[PDB]
This record gives sequence, C-alpha cells and structure tokens, in this order.
Amino acid sequence: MNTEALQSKFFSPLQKAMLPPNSFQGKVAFITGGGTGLGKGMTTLLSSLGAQCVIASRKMDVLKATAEQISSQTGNKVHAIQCDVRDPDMVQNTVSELIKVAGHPNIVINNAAGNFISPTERLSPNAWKTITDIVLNGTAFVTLEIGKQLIKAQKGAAFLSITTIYAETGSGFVVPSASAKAGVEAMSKSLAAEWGKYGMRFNVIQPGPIKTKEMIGRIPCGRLGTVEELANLAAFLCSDYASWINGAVIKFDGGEEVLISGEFNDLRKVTKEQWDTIEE
Amino acid sequence: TEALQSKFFSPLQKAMLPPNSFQGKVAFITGGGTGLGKGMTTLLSSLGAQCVIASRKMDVLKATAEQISSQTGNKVHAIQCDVRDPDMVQNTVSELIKVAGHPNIVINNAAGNFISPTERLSPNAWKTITDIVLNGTAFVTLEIGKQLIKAQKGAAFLSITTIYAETGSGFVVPSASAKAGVEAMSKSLAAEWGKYGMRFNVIQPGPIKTTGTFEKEMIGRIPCGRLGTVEELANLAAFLCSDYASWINGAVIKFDGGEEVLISGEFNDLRKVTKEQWDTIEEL
Amino acid sequence: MNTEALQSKFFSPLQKAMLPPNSFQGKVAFITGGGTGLGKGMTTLLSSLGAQCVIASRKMDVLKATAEQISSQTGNKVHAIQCDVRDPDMVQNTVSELIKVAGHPNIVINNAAGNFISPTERLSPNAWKTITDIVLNGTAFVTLEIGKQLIKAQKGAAFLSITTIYAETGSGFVVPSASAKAGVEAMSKSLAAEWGKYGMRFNVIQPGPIKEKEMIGRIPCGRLGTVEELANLAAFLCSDYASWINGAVIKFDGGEEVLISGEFNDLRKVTKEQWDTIEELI
Amino acid sequence: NTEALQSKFFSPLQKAMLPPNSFQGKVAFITGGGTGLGKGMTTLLSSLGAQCVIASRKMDVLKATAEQISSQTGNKVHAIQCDVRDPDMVQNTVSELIKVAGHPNIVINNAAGNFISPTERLSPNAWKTITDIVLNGTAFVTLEIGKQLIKAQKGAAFLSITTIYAETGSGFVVPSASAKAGVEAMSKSLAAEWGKYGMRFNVIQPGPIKTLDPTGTFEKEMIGRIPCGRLGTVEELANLAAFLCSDYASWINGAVIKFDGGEEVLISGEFNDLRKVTKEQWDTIEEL
Ligand SMILES: NC(=O)c1ccc[n+]([C@@H]2O[C@H](COP(=O)([O-])OP(=O)(O)OC[C@H]3O[C@@H](n4cnc5c(N)ncnc54)[C@H](OP(=O)(O)O)[C@@H]3O)[C@@H](O)[C@H]2O)c1
Ligand SMILES: NC(=O)c1ccc[n+]([C@@H]2O[C@H](COP(=O)([O-])OP(=O)(O)OC[C@H]3O[C@@H](n4cnc5c(N)ncnc54)[C@H](OP(=O)(O)O)[C@@H]3O)[C@@H](O)[C@H]2O)c1
Ligand SMILES: NC(=O)c1ccc[n+]([C@@H]2O[C@H](COP(=O)([O-])OP(=O)(O)OC[C@H]3O[C@@H](n4cnc5c(N)ncnc54)[C@H](OP(=O)(O)O)[C@@H]3O)[C@@H](O)[C@H]2O)c1
Ligand SMILES: NC(=O)c1ccc[n+]([C@@H]2O[C@H](COP(=O)([O-])OP(=O)(O)OC[C@H]3O[C@@H](n4cnc5c(N)ncnc54)[C@H](OP(=O)(O)O)[C@@H]3O)[C@@H](O)[C@H]2O)c1
Repeated sequence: MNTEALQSKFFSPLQKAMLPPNSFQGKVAFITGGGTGLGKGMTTLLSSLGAQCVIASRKMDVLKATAEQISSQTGNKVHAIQCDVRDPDMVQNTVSELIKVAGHPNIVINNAAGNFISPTERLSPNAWKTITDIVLNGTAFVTLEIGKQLIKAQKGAAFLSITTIYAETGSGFVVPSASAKAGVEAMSKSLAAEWGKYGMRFNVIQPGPIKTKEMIGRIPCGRLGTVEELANLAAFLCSDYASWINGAVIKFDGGEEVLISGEFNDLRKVTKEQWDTIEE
Repeated sequence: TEALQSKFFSPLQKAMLPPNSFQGKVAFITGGGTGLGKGMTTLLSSLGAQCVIASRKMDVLKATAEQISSQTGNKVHAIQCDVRDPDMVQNTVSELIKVAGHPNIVINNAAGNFISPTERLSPNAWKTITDIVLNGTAFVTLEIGKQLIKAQKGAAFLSITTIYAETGSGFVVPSASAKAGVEAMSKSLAAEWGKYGMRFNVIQPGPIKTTGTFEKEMIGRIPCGRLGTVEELANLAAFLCSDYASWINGAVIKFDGGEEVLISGEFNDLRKVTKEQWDTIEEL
Repeated sequence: MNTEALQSKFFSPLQKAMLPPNSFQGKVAFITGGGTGLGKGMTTLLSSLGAQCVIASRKMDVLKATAEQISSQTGNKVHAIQCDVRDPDMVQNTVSELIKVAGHPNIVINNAAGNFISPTERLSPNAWKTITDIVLNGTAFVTLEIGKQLIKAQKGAAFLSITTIYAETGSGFVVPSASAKAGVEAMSKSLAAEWGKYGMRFNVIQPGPIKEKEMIGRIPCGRLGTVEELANLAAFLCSDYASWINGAVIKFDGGEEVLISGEFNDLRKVTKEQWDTIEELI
Repeated sequence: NTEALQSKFFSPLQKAMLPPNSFQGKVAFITGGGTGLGKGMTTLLSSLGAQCVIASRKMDVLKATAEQISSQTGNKVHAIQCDVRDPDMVQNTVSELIKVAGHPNIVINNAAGNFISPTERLSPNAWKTITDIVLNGTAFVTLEIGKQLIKAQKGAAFLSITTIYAETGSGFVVPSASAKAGVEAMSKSLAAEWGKYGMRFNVIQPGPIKTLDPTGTFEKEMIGRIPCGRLGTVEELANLAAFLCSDYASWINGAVIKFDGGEEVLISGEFNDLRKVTKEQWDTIEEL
C-alpha cells in the first residue's frame, strides 16, 4: 500500500495504559503544568495507575477543575497547588504544601513552559526574560527546593523534564525557548551526575508535535503524536523499571528530528522513475 | 551514600509489559544466544513473541533456544549466521520468513570488541570489528528491509550500541567507530524508511552485569551506584520494540546508570571534595 | 622522549598574531568582559590587528585601565563603556554609544560571564538566577539589541560566544553556569539560522582551562591553553576568512573533553607491561 | 535584497590567510590530494612552503596535479598511488612517504566515495565499498602513520574531512553517513588515546562546496537552505584546513568544525521553515 497507509498501520497509536494496574500505588508525583495538555495526560495516567498526584501552575480555576475531573475518573486524589514556577517563594510554599498533603515526591515532572513564535528581532528583552524565567529558572527553582528537601529527608526521586527537539539543535523563531530548554537539558545531565549519591536520577523527553497542519510531511511516522503515547513514555521513565536510566534524553517525535536534520532527506519526494534516471 | 543507591535505584527484574502483549509478533535477534541478546529473547518470548535468534556458535544458540522455549511455551528458532557474510544473512532472513514470518521486531545486538592500545591492532583486527558491528548490522538491515518493502510490511528496529559510540574512546577505537556508524545508520533509516512502516531506535548501554576490585572502581563512576541488569535492559528494549512506542523513531537512549554524564562533566571529579572541605573553599 | 616531552614538543603554543598585519582595519569589534583575561586578550589582538575595539563590563576602573594599556601598546583606540549585561536599559544605551563613537560593529564577542564552583545544594535561588542573568540573558540582551540595530542599518556582523566544554555535557558543581552556557549555544545555533538573511553569522568556542596539576593529567595535549592561542581562533572566526563559517561550535581544550568523556580512557595509565599481561588473559 | 546583504557580508576571501612560508620544512600527506577539495588543500599547503605528498588510486590525475602545483609554487609535490582500502598498499605508501619526504607533520584523510541512492537499491557490496574507502581507509592510513610516528617519537596534526550528515545521519547517503560518523568517532578516540604521543586529531564537516544539475536550478534550491546564501569555496575550506594543521592550533584537539554556511543549523531547526513567512503575515499572527 501507499506511504500514508503503511504509516497508519505500522505506526498506529496505542493509547491505553501500558504499565501494570496499580504499579504506582504508594508513590507521590509532582507535575508542573499538570492542569492542561501534556501535564494533564501524564497526571491522568499516573493517577489512573495509583500515584498520589500534585499538580501546579498559575491558573487555579483550570487546575482545580482538572484535578476534580481526574480524581473522579480514577478514584485517586489529585491535589491542586497554585504556583508560578519563576517565583522562589511560591515554589518553596508549593514544595512545603506538597510535602504536607501527600508527602515527599517520588516523581518530579517539570513540564510548565511558555513560548512565543515570533521573529527574534520582534522580541523585547522582557519577552525573552519571561520565557527564560519560566522554563529555565522555574525548573531550576523547583529542582533546587525539592532536591534540598529530599536530601534532608534522605529520600530519592525520579526527575523528568519535558523539553523539545529544538533544545538540542536550536531553532529560529523560538529562540528564548530553545535557549532555556537547552539550559534545562544541561541541568538534567548536570544533576544526574551530581545527585546520584542522593538517590536522585534525571531524564529528559524531547517531544515533537503532539495532537492536543502539514508538519505531518516532516514526520516519518506520518501523523502527530498523542498525549497518551507520551504519558506512557513519561510513566516508564519515572517507574522503578527505569531505576538505572539516568542522564538520558529521549526523542519522542515520530522521527521528525532525524528527518529534517538529514542533508539529503529533501529527496524523500523523488519518485521511483526519477530514481531510475538519476542513477543514469 | 550507598544505602540511598541501594533502596532508590533498586532494580526491578520482572516483566513490565502486560502478559501476552507480544502474541502474534515475530522477533529476530542477532547475538540472541548470549548475554543481553538472551535476556531480550527471554523477555520477548515470555510475553508471547515467536523469537528467532542468530549467531555463529550453533551449539549455544540451540541450548539457549531450547531453554527459553521450555520456560515460556513459545517457540524460539535458532539459525546459524555470521552477520558479516551477506550470503549467510540472505539465507537467515529467508529461513526466518519461512519458519516464523516477516519480523515485526529486529534487534541488532551481535558485537565483537578488542580492548587494546590502538597501536597494537593489526589492520585485520580493525577490519574484523568494523565487519561484525557496522557492515553486519547493515547487511541484516538491508536484506530484512528489502523483504519488508516487497511484502508491504513494517517493523521496529533496535540497535544496541554503547555510551562510547557518541563520545569515542581510546582503547576501543574500532568498536567506537563501528558503533558510531551504527547509530548514524539508525537515524538515517528512521528518516528514509518511515514511509515503509519501519522505525529505528538505539540503546547505548553502560556496564551491565554479565580479585573483584575492577568492578568496585567502575561503580565509583556510576551515579546510580551499581551495574545494570540484563532484565532492566530487556524491559527498555521490549518497550522500544512494542506498539506503545510506535511514535518513537530515531531515538538514542542511554541506559548507563548515569555513567556518561558523570565522566563527561568537567568538574564532576569534585565529587570527592568533602562537606568540611567545601566550607574552607566557600570562605575564599 | 617521554609523554611530557612529546606533549611539550608537538603541542607548543604559538603565542604571536596569526592573521595578516592590519587585516582588521576598518572593522569595529564589541567585546563584553573585554577588560580582563580572555576578553582582554581577544581585544589586544584585534586592536593590534587594526580593529577599533569597544569593550564593555561593570567595573569602569579596570575597563579604562585596560583600554588605555592596550591603546598605548597597539596605537589603535580602544573605547570603554560601563555596562551590566543583565540590565537591558544599560545594554540599550551601551549599543547606542558603541555606534556613536565607533560605528556599527562588524565583530560582536559575547564573553562576559560569572561562575560559582559549589555543590548545587548550597546554591540559593538568587545565586542561580545571577549566573543565568549574566550569562544567558546578558548575551541575549546584547545580541537582541545589536541585531535589531544591524537589521535597521542593513549591515551584517560576525558574532562569537565564548562558552565552555561543559555547556554540551552538563557538569556537577557548575550547574547554573552549564545551563546558561548551553542556552547560549542553542541561541547561537538558532540565530545563525534565523539571521542569515540579515548578514549575521553566529559561532561558538568552548575553551577548556586557560592560564592545576591534577588538571593536566586529563588534557591529552599535556598543558593548559594560552590566551593568545584562544585569541587567534577568535580572530580567525571573526575574520572574512571565516565568512562561510556559521553555527559552528569549536572545542579549544587540548582534547580534555574527548579524554574525560571516553569510557575506557581511564586505561591511559596502564603500562606497556600490564598491556602485555592484559592481552594474555583475553 | 537579501542576496545583496549576504553577498556583501558573507563574501568569500579566496586567498592565503596564514603567513608566507609558515609551512616551510613541514611535510603534509593528503589522501585524495589530486582532485576537488584535496587539490585545493594541497595547493595551499604547498604555496605556504610545505613538502606535500598526495595519494589516491589514479596515478595519471595524481602526477598531473602534483606537477601542476610544483610548478605553481616551486615547492615539491610527490604523488604516490594508493588504494586506502588496501592495508598492504597503505603500508608501502607510508614507507614511501617517509623515504621521499619524511615523517608527516600533517595528515589529511580526505579520500572518499559516495552513492546517492535509496537504501533499498544498494547491494551489500555497494554498501561495503563505501565503508571500506571512507572508514577502513582512513583507519588504515591513520593506523600505519601513527605506528610510525610512535616508533620515531614524532607527533603530527591529523585532519579528517567528513560531512554535516555524519553527526545527524541522512537518508539516501546511508553508507557514507555511517562510515563518516565512524571516522568522527575515531578522531575523538585518538585525540584522547594518542595525545601522549604528540598526535592531535580534528574534523571538518563541510556542506556543499562549489565542485546531476543540468539546469542550474538544483544548486539554486540548495542555496535556499543555506543562511550564508552561497556554496562554499575550496580556498575557504583550505584555509580552515591549514589553520587546523598549523602550530597556531597546537591546542585544538578532538574538535569538530562545521564549515557549511549555516546549513546544518538551518535544516535541523524545527521551526526554521517559518523563514518563508512575510512581515505582514507575522503582523496578523501576533495580532491574535
Ligand atoms: N504539545 C506539543 O506538541 C509540544 C511540543 C513540544 C514540546 N512541548 C512541551 O510540553 C510541555 C507541556 O506543554 P503543553 O503543550 O501541554 O501546554 P503549554 O502551552 O506548554 O502549557 C504550559 C503549561 O505550563 C503551565 N505554566 C505556564 N507558565 C507557568 C508558570 N509561570 N508557573 C507554573 N506553571 C506555568 C500552564 O498552566 P497555567 O496557565 O495555569 O500557569 C500550562 O499548564 C511544555 O514543556 C512544552 O514545552 C509540547
Ligand atoms: N555487557 C555489557 O556491559 C555491555 C557494555 C557495552 C555495550 N554492550 C553491547 O551489548 C551487546 C551485547 O553484547 P554482550 O555484552 O551480550 O556480550 P558479547 O560477547 O558482546 O555478545 C556478542 C554476541 O554477538 C554474537 N556475535 C559475535 N560475532 C558475531 C558474528 N560475526 N556474527 C553473528 N553473531 C556474532 C555472539 O554470538 P556467537 O559467539 O555465537 O557468534 C554473541 O552472542 C553488544 O552489542 C555490546 O556492544 C554490552
Ligand atoms: N578562563 C578560563 O580558563 C575559561 C574556561 C572555560 C570558559 N571560559 C569562558 O571564557 C570567558 C572569559 O572569562 P575569563 O576567564 O576572562 O574571566 P571571567 O571571570 O569568566 O569573566 C568575567 C568578565 O566578565 C565581566 N562581567 C562579569 N559580570 C558582568 C556583568 N554582569 N555585565 C557585564 N560584564 C560582566 C567581568 O568584568 P566586570 O567585573 O567589570 O563586570 C570580567 O571582565 C567567560 O565567558 C568564561 O565563561 C573561560
Ligand atoms: N565537495 C563537497 O561539496 C563536499 C561536501 C561534503 C563532504 N565532502 C568531503 O570532502 C572530501 C573531498 O571530496 P571531493 O568532493 O574533493 O571528492 P570526493 O568524490 O569526495 O573524493 C574523491 C577523492 O578520493 C580519492 N579516492 C577515492 N577512492 C579512493 C580509494 N579507494 N583509495 C584512495 N583514494 C581514493 C579520489 O582519487 P582517485 O579517484 O585517484 O582514487 C578522489 O581524489 C571527501 O571526504 C568528501 O566526503 C565534500
């Protein structure tokens, strides 16, 4: 059959829970940006598999509503804590409350981000600093505080930062996000090294476009990704099955990065008969 | 310092995927008779895959294939193959298609290695390694991919490289070279062969447990405070080859307890500095 | 001869100007951190080669001294402008003055930085933010503003960021620095792509230690780098000879990174005799 | 326009950059030294006073090139016929280089082969051919010279010319991508392993250099994927090469330098296809 048909058949999304039912029982997970999109799906999955989840972002209204919706769908309590990650104090309070309404985290997911798609020359210094403050410093502040607390309590945890495929390569039009996300990856590798003795491991997922256009033409897998597929990868990495996975960076992109980065991949349209002529 | 690594980095050596999730699937694994290849085969079979293993020592292949087959109640076929021979490779692919069917899961795991100063290697010692690792994976990939294209079928491919494939390393230079080539190939065919329903991923393992003072000094360079286990690696591989990972393609996953990040970080040697010593320096 | 002497003989530094005399004439160069160390060195050589340099940093005291010290050495004028790169207002005024006293820059070197060596546990959120600010945001503010000006003027420039080898790998004990430096690298790569249409190119050097014994055991070249060596590479990259080099990341480390990052490089101390033995067991 | 902005500011400086006679008394061994990039690198190193030795399969092209450069520079260029994928020829070639010129201070592994083809249409022999020339060839050359340098207690600067797709991989050039990546790994490995012997190892990753396209339009489309707005030149590359092999770079070791006009960063950045968007089009998306 055709490209699109092989792509649909052989890269069909398995959108159901992967890990053993109740595998996260007695584990507490903390998800920045847990109220929407990717953060939500990851919460929904960790909750649905038995974790006690704490979610944190700016908008309490959406945060409470998401927690409620998941809590009633899974049976397990999702707690909402209002937090702007770029504020150290709100972060300290959020860690303080996290440790009261659940206990010390076993799973830390840094997923809260901001982004502007714009020509860089149209960005103001403030627009730049904002993205940097949310992505880079916000992840640092959350990691710093939780880290400091886990050391004091002699507990360990699995940390997971969600970045993006352009974190590695750079990209025009998303410059402060590329820079801050690169910062986030370097931080993960830095702390995977530093904090092993404390029982803390640090991994990264770099997603391509998740369905939550014809970017599909740049994806070998011929479709956008799904939230549930991603959550599955996140759950695996934060699971005990992955206790030896540390300092890793996993592309979740249907092959988008390797495709666009390959010099001669712009030949993928070239037809069979054109190929016969080219070899002449 | 080690009881934190004992409890919080404790290995989970049981099967993670759901029972019979690999029913109806066929797995082909080079080096499937020993170490990691065996552990991977063991897991896939216990999850209901019809496994086919391939390497040179047929006696080990059959023993292993029989041992797993009796423990899981699913058939493990053995095929003798030197991966660096295209003709033997052709046969093997053919025999696999006849006795099991087109593979849904292809795992290149067969390797060879010298640990030696590079100046002590002959040209042939160098060429041998390149042959088994690079050309061998390529030959397996080429033929299988040609059959899958003809049959209008697709598969998940997986290559086991190493943490030094990305960095290079003295003393294992031909292996580093060939393995880097393998990673490049995977990323290349993730891009080229997506259209045929083929995806390609890579695991980079650190030291997996396969006077005893060398093991101790190695662990000193591992943040996770221990070597990996075959079972843990097997779960990562199954995941990567499972339908749960059908949007994972061109990925390169370090499975190393954090070794690469530790040794590569310029100031990581400062992990020896003591808490009281830091007080002296923080005053300066 | 032994290792140390082979290393001495074949890796000897060439600490003199490399490019043709007066090859940077008619060029203006802006260097942050250009008052001390690596930035000074790069300023000296560009000045010695005919560029009109403008250096910018916090401390006016050390800046003016340096800018005088170099101007007396080379003859060419080196201007100093007091600037904190984490302050976008001061950056805006600094760029404005740069253009008024020298003109639009042809070379832009983002070199100002700050660092702590510390267990990450002992960092306050404020200590972290400070490194992030000077390094990532500062470089972005300087780049943003000059870029905006160069686009307005329809002129182009070579940009150069000095990062470090751990920007790519991460590293414990220098964590905010690694994160910000990494951010600086992604930025260069992003802008090389975005701003090619405006005639701006973006490159990066990652230095290892530049002029202790512990490292030299981890440096295959067997010595620290020198400021004049690094300056030559900077000058090259900022010259018209490198007009087709864009988005590049050059390690200048005597091999330190490849040494430490290689799993089996810890076997470097294994002796010929032990090597004879090790092969007998395999 | 944009091309007038790029033409003015990324303008190629196609002339020697290193000081006259800076390579005097240095011997350089360049594989593929008779043609394309190898020729340009040979020409320049000779022009700067190096005793160059070039090597490749075709003695005729080799001799012609060697003579042509020797007459241009008054400096001696010797040809030695060599198939790099043949270990015994490599042995004899190195032995010949030592006798006719001396131990090399500069070694440039430039010889290559490539096929542009769908992978499915390659035979195992087509695949293996490329691996042999690019990976095994560079290795045999490096192995033998390095053995000789260690014996003699001399060091040298090694340079390997790869490609931007060696790090990323790329469809349609898969054997090359694989073999080139192996070459990069080798350079990094030997920078660590052989620094103690006075050997350093670096890599250039070139994008498209000026010398399939009957109309001229494919080259035109290629330029669109290049931030710098042109292809590179041999002379430019040769200058980067000479720099990396000069004593000025005696502290550069294990480096990998893209020379590509910014192509690799442009094609690899997820959102870079947004460069097509006009100013007005942006004036709507930001108004949302
Ligand atoms: N979806 C994709 O295709 C895609 C692609 C690549 C990468 N990603 C990555 O995936 C992650 C999740 O993104 P998404 O698509 O689900 O939605 P998103 O647009 O990134 O939403 C951001 C989330 O972070 C929270 N947030 C924003 N600012 C915050 C702050 N200052 N403090 C605390 N929380 C804050 C938001 O909640 P509040 O508004 O309540 O604060 C929101 O839930 C991000 O890291 C993103 O970079 C997504
Ligand atoms: N174990 C570790 O700590 C570790 C560390 C880093 C990387 N790895 C990687 O993990 C993979 C598995 O290796 P291992 O550790 O299980 O032990 P190993 O000794 O490397 O396994 C080699 C396997 O490959 C097969 N093989 C060798 N040459 C072959 C040839 N020419 N044709 C076909 N098959 C061939 C062998 O079977 P026959 O002898 O019967 O032919 C054997 O099963 C390797 O790719 C290795 O690079 C492992
Ligand atoms: N030296 C090495 O061995 C080495 C190794 C690896 C990387 N590097 C990199 O090389 C570069 C050069 O550093 P260096 O060794 O010469 O000294 P450094 O201490 O790393 O750089 C400090 C310089 O930057 C200026 N600076 C600091 N904060 C500033 C601010 N907020 N605004 C404006 N300027 C500021 C300082 O001047 P003021 O005090 O007046 O502000 C000083 O001139 C740095 O980017 C560093 O990251 C150096
Ligand atoms: N030109 C570009 O735009 C570009 C772009 C990316 C990368 N590169 C790289 O730059 C380098 C030079 O390339 P090029 O374009 O000048 O020509 P090329 O086609 O890449 O290389 C051909 C050269 O290699 C020699 N050679 C081929 N097979 C050989 C063998 N079996 N043993 C010894 N020598 C052999 C040839 O000499 P004989 O025919 O006499 O044997 C010829 O001089 C190559 O490594 C290439 O991969 C070039």
